[PDB]
Amino acid sequence: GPLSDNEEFENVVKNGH
Amino acid sequence: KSRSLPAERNPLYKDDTLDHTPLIPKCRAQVIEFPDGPATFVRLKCTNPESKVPHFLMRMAKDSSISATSMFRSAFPKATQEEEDLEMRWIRDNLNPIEDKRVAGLWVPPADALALAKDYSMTPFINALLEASST
Repeated sequence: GPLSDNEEFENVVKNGH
Repeated sequence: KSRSLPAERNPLYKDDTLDHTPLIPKCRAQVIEFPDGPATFVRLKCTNPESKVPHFLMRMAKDSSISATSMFRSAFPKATQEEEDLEMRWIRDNLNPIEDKRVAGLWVPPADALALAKDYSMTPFINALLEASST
């Protein structure tokens, strides 16, 4: 559920998008 | 100063005076592994009610540094890149961003973020993000 947004959060943190 | 904020703001932030407490349960903690090791973040998902589009407010667990550019993009969905660069430049010259090789964007200490939250009408959301538990 909340795992759906794990990847995009981590990519925003590390690369800004 | 060298500043002019975008004109259209996320309707989510119409009222800066609301109590933040009901928002705290909606934060999530997430661990991200970096070359030098793992670090924990607290994130709050903010869906603009009219474009249905979600952004993350994000906070570092260890020192509560908050991504100012994530705040900006959630507050001003129709901002140009020149508007963003203008304001991030402003944050540099008037606040005290942190420097961190591992994370993209401009991050600032808690008190700076709450100063921005007043400007962006996001005070309930930053308060909830800062008061949320990392565990």
